[PDB]
Amino acid sequence: AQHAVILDQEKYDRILKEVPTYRYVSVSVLVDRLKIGGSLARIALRHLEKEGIIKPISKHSKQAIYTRAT
Amino acid sequence: FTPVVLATPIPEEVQQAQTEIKLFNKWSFEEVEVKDASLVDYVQVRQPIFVAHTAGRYANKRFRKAQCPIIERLTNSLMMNGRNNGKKLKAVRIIKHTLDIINVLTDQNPIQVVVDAITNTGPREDTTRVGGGGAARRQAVDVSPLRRVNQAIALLTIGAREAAFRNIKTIAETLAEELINAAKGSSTSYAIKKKDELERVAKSNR
Amino acid sequence: FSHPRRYGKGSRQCRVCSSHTGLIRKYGLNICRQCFREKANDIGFNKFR
Amino acid sequence: QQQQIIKIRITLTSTKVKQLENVSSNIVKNAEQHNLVKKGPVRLPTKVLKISTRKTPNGEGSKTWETYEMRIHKRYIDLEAPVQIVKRITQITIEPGVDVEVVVASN
Amino acid sequence: PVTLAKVIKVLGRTGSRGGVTQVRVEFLEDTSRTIVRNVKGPVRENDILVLMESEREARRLR
Amino acid sequence: AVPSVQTFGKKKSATAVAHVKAGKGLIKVNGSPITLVEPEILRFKVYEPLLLVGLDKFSNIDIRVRVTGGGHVSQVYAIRQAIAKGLVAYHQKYVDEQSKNELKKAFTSYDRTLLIADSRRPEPKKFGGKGARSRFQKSYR
RNA sequence: UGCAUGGCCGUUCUUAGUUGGUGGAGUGAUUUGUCUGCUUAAUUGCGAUAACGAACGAGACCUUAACCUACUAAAUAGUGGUGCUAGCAUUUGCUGGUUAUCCACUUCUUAGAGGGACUAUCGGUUUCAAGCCGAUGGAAGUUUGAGGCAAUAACAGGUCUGUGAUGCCCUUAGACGUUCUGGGCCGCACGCGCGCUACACUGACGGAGCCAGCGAGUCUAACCUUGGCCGAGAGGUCUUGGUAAUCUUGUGAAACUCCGUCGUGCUGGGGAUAGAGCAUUGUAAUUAUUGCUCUUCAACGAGGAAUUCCUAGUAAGCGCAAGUCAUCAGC
Ligand SMILES: [Zn+2]
Repeated sequence: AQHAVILDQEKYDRILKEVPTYRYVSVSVLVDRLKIGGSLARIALRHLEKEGIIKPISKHSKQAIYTRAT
Repeated sequence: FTPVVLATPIPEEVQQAQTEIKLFNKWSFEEVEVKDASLVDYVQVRQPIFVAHTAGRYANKRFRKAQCPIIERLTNSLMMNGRNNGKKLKAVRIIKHTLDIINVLTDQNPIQVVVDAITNTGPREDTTRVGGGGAARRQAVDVSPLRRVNQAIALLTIGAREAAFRNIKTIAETLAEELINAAKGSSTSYAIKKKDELERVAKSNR
Repeated sequence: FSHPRRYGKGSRQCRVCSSHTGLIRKYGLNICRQCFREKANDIGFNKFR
Repeated sequence: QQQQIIKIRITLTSTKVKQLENVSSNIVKNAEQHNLVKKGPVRLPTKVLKISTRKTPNGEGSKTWETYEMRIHKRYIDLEAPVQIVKRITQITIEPGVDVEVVVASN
Repeated sequence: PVTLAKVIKVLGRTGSRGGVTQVRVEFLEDTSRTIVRNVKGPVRENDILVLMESEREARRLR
Repeated sequence: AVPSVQTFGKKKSATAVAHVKAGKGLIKVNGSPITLVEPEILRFKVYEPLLLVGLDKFSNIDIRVRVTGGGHVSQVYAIRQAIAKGLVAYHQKYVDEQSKNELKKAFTSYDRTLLIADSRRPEPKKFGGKGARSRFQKSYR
């Protein structure tokens, strides 16, 4: 699979649209469905968390699990 | 809920969890029914536990393993393949994350999903190698309930481990995927594919 | 007719038999492993477990 | 001068438990008979000297090992006594294979 | 269609390597009927087996 | 003086010496609360003594534990039972027996089996292998 | 010269095996006892029974490990108030210094006597025998876990390179005695055995958390080393404790635990090969003793035919001490 290295406006807009639709949100989910970097994916999750778009269930150093904000 | 104030402050969530014994203070053992009557005595759900980490001497007698909490048996089966031997704390943590993921994806008690996965993946018939002076054939034979539970757990944990090997997906995610697929009886699961393969080969050597 | 003999196997020899090989130094014994098993119980080293 | 009460540590060391207990018991009993202030026989942890050798004197055979042990049992008794009584107690209790050291406590 | 059967008696071990146990089982739906079956792994009295064929019987140990 | 019991526990080489008193209600470890147990999962295994029995009995007792020896997971399990023996040894002396049996009943009927030392000690390594049972690899050819 | 031998050790075998008294059978060598069956870890027992009753071996024993608010005592072990004193906080507190300023205990620790387990008690299943299986108590119910010791015998097993244990032979001043210098035992087209490190995401890397047990250690010798100071590090250096339950050492071991950093690519996995430099031990480091710094960054993407070890605190992962040791561990 191709994986993003630079953020990119079209990918940013897709993150904002698609990530709230997902029932389960994690680093892997972003990588698979959004051809994104693993470490872009960690930055994205921290941003979306700060904006209140996603809710954290469990924060571990190796695994962060988020849900959509219902 | 009558919060008790002690000289050392206990979080309310922990005080609430004292009244009812839930797995990881989140998931109840109540309402967890084993759909297969033949596995009821071999799948331990009736004694609840806060964490999947007992130091129980289940190996010292033949069937005392049946009385080991089913989630603990799953935990113990994760900590294999050499480099992971003895790392029970890591395995317990993986299970915590797996149950969190299952909850989010199914909206069902994830303990129930684990039970349903185990009942569905247990092979009913298997082949044994019987040989009579040189030549060996396969003979179809029935599988004991304790063996069904043991094979189910093994197939699930092997499938999840192979799926996680040299993949971006974590072992917690691949195990959750494997359990959900197994609970639904999906032919995508490694465990279901292998069960059906074994039963098909048994039927062919009857 | 002589050279350094301050350390090494050339310095240390067995009390009994004058062999350099297989010495036991532990607790200042200086008895070769073979000779130790001969004179083990005499010294006071007895087997138990 | 003789009547000056001195604080003294008697240290007993032996490989043989029976002799060492007999000597220790005799010192305690003699201290009682003379109404001396005694801190009783403190049993120190037994030192196990362990030597592990190869059984064989040569290269041959299965790699079998022998473990020899020498056990050293150590005890001490603290007494407050005049010099004359101490000399008497030590002389009476000389049993072969029990080593007896006497230390005068100077702070 | 699968038939459930309860283990009423462990008969003994069979097969050249001793990995199979012969058991007598009663059917849960008809307690008048009993058959002999080969079970693979460890088994006890009162265990339940799933039978994919109900009519077949394991040849008795001599 | 105030009532005192000097209970202990153990798993493997861990030896968690508890002290229970007629107190306000502190449940201490080394010199720190129960939330100071860095084994994140094994928080709940040193919780169980005071969870599955009754809160109310833990509102008038100063429990504090001094853990030495052993290893991280043996520390958890040593403390645990030194707590769960502490209240039972307290309730032995200065509480009714019919109450004190309901401590032991609620504990032992959970599949806790606190017991005392889980008697499993290490089987010695003996020569000819890296383990006790395991042997060095044999060659043949 | 181990195929002339002693001693020792390995193996057959740590398997369960071995022998005689009296009786029986047989002219006799010899045989039965010492067995069809069931049972046991066991020639362990039941039982069958021309045998009966015994012995060695097994077992018992001995050492060790798990229980004993019960005894025996202890600053070279440890606790609780007090003497004392520091901070947080007012509520007395809560958390620590001061190891004999001190008192009292001996639960934890030590080791000395004794106790405790005998398959106890109950329910099944069999020659209702030995036993076995289930359940409940109990510290423990797999010979309670582990060893040590280990019969009759044997082998042309190994060792004359452990020995002032040793026969014979050879050699004995230009020595095959001994000692000094240097080299060699390591030498590399290759075949085999035991291993260490790996192939990564259950992972590497960085910060933080932070817990063992068995050890060993110098008086006329340079031993284990704390603390301070210098150093990127290896180390250096000034003092001190310890002949040791006291000091080193709570051997603040490693995996692991948390929060970070990477993102599936031979990649930040892997650390071979190789260059330069700086220390340490030593009379001597070149054919790098070893350590440290930077640089170089190989094969290897889970291993063919084969084949080893293993049933509970066990396998496997993980490091530590000891032995050797001036220095050097993948053992
Ligand atoms: Zn010698």
